[PDB]
Amino acid sequence: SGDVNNDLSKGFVDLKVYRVPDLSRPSFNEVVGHKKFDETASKGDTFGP
Repeated sequence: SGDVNNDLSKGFVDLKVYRVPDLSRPSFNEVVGHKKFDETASKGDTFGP
């Protein structure tokens, strides 16, 4: 979305990534509605260990 803002018929794909702190695995309700997706990911971003 940070590419196009002048045309309302271009379509886009926005990826907001939340990095789980440890190697833990929150299931779905410990993340969605509770955690905040502030970091932005895109095509090329290298992810953690």
